[PDB]
Amino acid sequence: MEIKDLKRLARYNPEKMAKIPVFQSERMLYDLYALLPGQAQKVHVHEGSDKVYYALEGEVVVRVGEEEALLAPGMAAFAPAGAPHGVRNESASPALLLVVTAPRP
Amino acid sequence: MEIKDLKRLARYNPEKMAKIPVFQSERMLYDLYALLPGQAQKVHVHEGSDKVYYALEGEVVVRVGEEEALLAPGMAAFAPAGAPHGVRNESASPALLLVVTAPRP
Ligand code: NA
Ligand code: NA
Repeated sequence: MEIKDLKRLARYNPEKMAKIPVFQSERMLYDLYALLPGQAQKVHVHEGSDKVYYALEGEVVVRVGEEEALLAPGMAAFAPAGAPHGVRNESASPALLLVVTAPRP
Repeated sequence: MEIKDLKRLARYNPEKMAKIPVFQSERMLYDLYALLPGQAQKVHVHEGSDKVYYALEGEVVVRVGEEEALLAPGMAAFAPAGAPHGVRNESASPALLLVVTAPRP
């Protein structure tokens, strides 16, 4: 079986938000998003995929549709297919998210 | 948007493993599994769904195919469609897992 210690996979990118693939199949993307202060995933729309952001470390501002939320460790936000969504690190510390997208875009 | 504090949703069941739905759509099941010592998710096979177990608290023994692993906090294991899989709490403390299944069985 495929098994990973997500703590070990964590890494950052000074140029832009790091997208770290953990597992992948046509059925889903299981990734880690590592955001340094000021970094973000630009707002976008997935025609037929749902996405869920879960905060592992730090805090980020998640945008889904016409609403925004402060996602702190232990919190998860759902972005249904068709809804514009994104995430921004507006804090002064790094943030790490477990992000699942299904099916694979 | 749907947003939840998973820490608040956590709960246990003395009769059997608790399955706590967080978010759900035809595209995926996003659940929390709460296992008291001795509890487990019986081994089974999903014809067309992949599943990923992520340990939030405690440790569990995950079985996928002909292999078993000790999943400690921060570790994730992938169970591809068609593979017999299950999870058992063989420790002396409770365990909490974030479990994603896609698509919804
Ligand atoms: Na991988
Ligand atoms: Na819910």
